[PDB]
Amino acid sequence: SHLFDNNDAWVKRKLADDPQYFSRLADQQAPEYLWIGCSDSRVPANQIIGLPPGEVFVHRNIANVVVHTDLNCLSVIQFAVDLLKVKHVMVVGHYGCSGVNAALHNRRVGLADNWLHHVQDVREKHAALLEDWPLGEARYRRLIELNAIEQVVNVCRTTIVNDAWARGQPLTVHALVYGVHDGRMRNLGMAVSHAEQLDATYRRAVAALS
Amino acid sequence: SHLFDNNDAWVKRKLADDPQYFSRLADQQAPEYLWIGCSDSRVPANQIIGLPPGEVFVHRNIANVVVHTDLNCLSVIQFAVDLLKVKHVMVVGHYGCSGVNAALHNRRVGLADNWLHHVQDVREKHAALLEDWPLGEARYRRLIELNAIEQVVNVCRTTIVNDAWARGQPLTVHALVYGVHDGRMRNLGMAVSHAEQLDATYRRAVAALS
Amino acid sequence: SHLFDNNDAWVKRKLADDPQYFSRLADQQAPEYLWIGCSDSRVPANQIIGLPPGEVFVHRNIANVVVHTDLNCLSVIQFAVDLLKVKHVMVVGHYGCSGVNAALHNRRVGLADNWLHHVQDVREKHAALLEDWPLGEARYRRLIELNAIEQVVNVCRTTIVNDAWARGQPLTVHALVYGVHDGRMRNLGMAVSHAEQLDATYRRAVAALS
Amino acid sequence: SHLFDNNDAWVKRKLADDPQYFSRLADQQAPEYLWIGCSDSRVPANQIIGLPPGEVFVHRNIANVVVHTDLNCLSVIQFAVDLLKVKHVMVVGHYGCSGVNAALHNRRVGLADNWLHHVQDVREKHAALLEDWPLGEARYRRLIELNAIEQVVNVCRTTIVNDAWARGQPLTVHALVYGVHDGRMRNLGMAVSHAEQLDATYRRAVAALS
Ligand SMILES: [Zn+2]
Ligand SMILES: [Zn+2]
Ligand SMILES: [Zn+2]
Ligand SMILES: [Zn+2]
Repeated sequence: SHLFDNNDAWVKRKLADDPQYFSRLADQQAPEYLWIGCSDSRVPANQIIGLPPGEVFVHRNIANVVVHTDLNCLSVIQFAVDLLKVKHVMVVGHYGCSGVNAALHNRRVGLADNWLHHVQDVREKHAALLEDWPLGEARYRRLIELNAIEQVVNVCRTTIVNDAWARGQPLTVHALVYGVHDGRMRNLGMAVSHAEQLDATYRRAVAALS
Repeated sequence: SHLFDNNDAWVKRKLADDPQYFSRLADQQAPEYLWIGCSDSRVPANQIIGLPPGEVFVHRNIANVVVHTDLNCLSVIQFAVDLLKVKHVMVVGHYGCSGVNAALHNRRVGLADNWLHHVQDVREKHAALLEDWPLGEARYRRLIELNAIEQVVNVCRTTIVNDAWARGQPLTVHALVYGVHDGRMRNLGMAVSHAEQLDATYRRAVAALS
Repeated sequence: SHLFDNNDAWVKRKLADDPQYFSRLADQQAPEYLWIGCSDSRVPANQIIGLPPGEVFVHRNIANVVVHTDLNCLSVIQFAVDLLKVKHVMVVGHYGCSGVNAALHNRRVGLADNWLHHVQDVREKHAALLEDWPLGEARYRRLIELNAIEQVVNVCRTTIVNDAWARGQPLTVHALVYGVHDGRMRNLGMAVSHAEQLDATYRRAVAALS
Repeated sequence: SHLFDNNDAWVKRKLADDPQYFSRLADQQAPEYLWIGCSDSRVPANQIIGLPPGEVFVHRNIANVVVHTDLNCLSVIQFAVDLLKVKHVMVVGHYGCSGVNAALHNRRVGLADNWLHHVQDVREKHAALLEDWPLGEARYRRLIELNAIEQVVNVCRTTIVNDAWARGQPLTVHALVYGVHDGRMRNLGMAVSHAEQLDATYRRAVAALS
C-alpha cells in the first residue's frame, strides 16, 4: 500500500470520534486568526492555543520568515486579511528551530541556505545586541525571538496591511514565540494595530538589552 | 492583554498533560514525512494521519500549490529532503478548499487571485475532463483532486527531487486528498519513486474519465 | 583596475557624443512601452525598434518568462502600468534563445532548470501542435513563438492588468518575437486590449497549425 | 497595425546596417559579463560600456534589487555564472532612479511598494550614514550608491556564487553606478573575488562617511 500504515492510523482516528461532530468542523465559520510558523511543525497552531482546528488559518515556511516580496506568504495574508477578515495576524517562532540553529551556526545546507540569509539578516541588524549574551543557548533563544519581531515588522510594512488599516479594518499583528520544551508561550510585548510602529517595537527589542 | 484569552486557553492546555512528556516531543528525532497542504488548516497533518506532532514536517500555502519557482516551498523541500532525509513527500488537497472554490468560481479576491491562476491553470489543462461532470460538487471535488496531482507533477519536476533520485536517495511523492466532511483520506493511486512519471500519473488522472 | 578596459571604452563612448544632449535623455518624459525580454540581451529593446533609450521601460529574465506569482516581474508591471501609465506592454521572445534551446533539449543546467519548467510547461500544453513540425529548427522557432504568447496570456491574467482595464486605462499587450539572425521583428497577430482574450489568441496560436 | 510605427522604425534600422554583419552578432560566442540593472533602462548595458550587444548578459528589475530568494534573478545568475562561465557579475544603480526616489520619498505606489521595501531596508541599515548628508540630491545619490553595494552583498551571499568560488571558478562581483546626467560611470571600490567580504565592503561603505 506504500502508506497502508497511515490510512490504518487514520480509520483508527476517525473511529476514536464517536461524538458525531466532523459535521461541527465542516460548519465552523471563518477563522479570526492568521498564524505564520516554522515548517518544524512541532505542535499545531490551534492545539497549542487550545482552539478547534480551522479556527486558525495557517502558513508554514522554514523559520516563519515573511519576505517583503514572497508572494507564497503575502497571498496567504491578502486572503486571510482581505477575505476572511481575521482580527489578529501573528508570526510565531519556536525555541530549538532547525532553520535558526542552521543559520545561526552558519551551517551550509544547500538551497534553503538562501532563504535563511533572511534570518542571517536579523543576526546582522542586531549583531551588537546578540554579543552581550556571549553564550549559545542565550543567543539562540534571543535570535529566534528577534526573528519573530522583524518578521512582524515585515508584515506591517506589507501594502496589504497598511491598506487594511487605511480602509479602517480593525487588525493587530503579534510577535510571539513558544517553547517545544515547556509548551508555555511567551508574549514579546509586540502587537501592532495602527502604524505607530517605530514606538511599539523599540519597546519589544529593548526587552533584551543585556 | 489583547489575547489574554489565548495565553489562558494555553496554561489550560499545558496542565491537561500531566504525562510529563513535552520532554518526549523535544527528544523526537527527524521527521520522515513532508506534508504540503492548504492554509485552510482544517485539521493538522499529524492528527489526521494519527502521528505525534513534528513526526510530520509541514508547509501550508493557499491551495497547497507548488510553483516551479516558489522558493518559499522549494526551500521547505530542499530542507526536508536533503537535510531531514524524509522517506515520503505528499501534497494534500482538502474537499471544500476556499482557494479552489474561489478560483473554480472565477471569484475576484485581490492579490491571491494571482496565486490561484496556478489552480485556474489546472482547470485549463483538464478543461475537457472537467466538462463530463456537468455539475458543481462533482467538478469541485474532481478539480481539488487533480490539483493535488499536478502539484506532485511540479514537485517531481523540481531539480531537488531529480537530484535526490540521481544520487540514489530513496524517496516517493504522493498525490493525496482528505475530506473535512468525513475525515476519511483518499489515496489517488499517485505515488512516484523514480522518474517513471508519465506512466504513474496518466493512471491517476484516467481514474476520473467520466 | 580590474575593469580599467571598460571605464576606458566608456570615456571613449562619452567623447563620441559631442552633440551636447545627455541633457536631452535626462529630460526624456515617461516611457510609453514596457518590454519583457530574455536576459540573452542580444539587442537592446529601443535600438531594435529604433527609439531613444529609456523611451522603453525594460525587464529581462531567462526566456522572457512571466510567472503568475513572480513579484520580480509583476512589480516591474504594476510600476510601468499603474505609475508610468505606459500605453502598450509587450513580451518579446528571440530566435536562438539559450533558455528555450536548453529546455526544449531537456538539458540539465542546475537551478535555472526550475525556472525553465515554465517553458517546458508551454512545450507540454502545445505538445500536439509541436509534433507536426517533426524537425528541430522548425519546432525551436515555433516553441519560442508560442512562449511569447502564453507569457502574454500570463500578463493579461495578472490582477494588475484586469484592474487597469476595469478602471478604464487604455492598454494593450503584444506577443512579439525577433530574429538575432535578420534583425526583422515578427508580429504574431497577438495584441490584447480588453479581456476578449480566448478569441484574440486562438487566432495567434492557429497561425501555426501544420 | 497598432504599432505600424515601430515595425516601420525597424525596417528603417535594419537598412541602416549595410555592413552585412547581423551574421557577426549571431556568431558572437558566450558573454563574459552579467549586468543587473534598473528597469529604468535609461541606457543599454553594452552601449554605456562600449561593447557589442550580447557581449553583456542582462537582468533588469525595479531598482536593480537582488533578493536572497528572488528566483527570477538567481535563475539569471545560476545560468550566467554556472553555464556561460562569465568572468564578472556587476549590480549597476543609476542616478535619478525612479524606484529609489519613490522609496526614499516614502511615496505610496501600489504593489512595487512591496519590492521597494528592499530599498527602504538599505535606507534603514545606513540611516545614520544618510543623516550627515542633511539634503536631498546628496542623500538620493548616496542611497542609490549604497543600494548597488548591499545588492552585491546579496549576490555574494547567494549559494550559487559561494559554490562557484568553492569549486575554484574565477569570478568577481562589482558594486557600480552610472549617471544618466553625464554618462560617466563611477567605480565604488566594491569588487569581490573570494569571501574576504567584510573587508572589501567596509572600505566601499566608509568612502561616504560625512
Ligand atoms: Zn522551526
Ligand atoms: Zn484549502
Ligand atoms: Zn533568450
Ligand atoms: Zn532606476
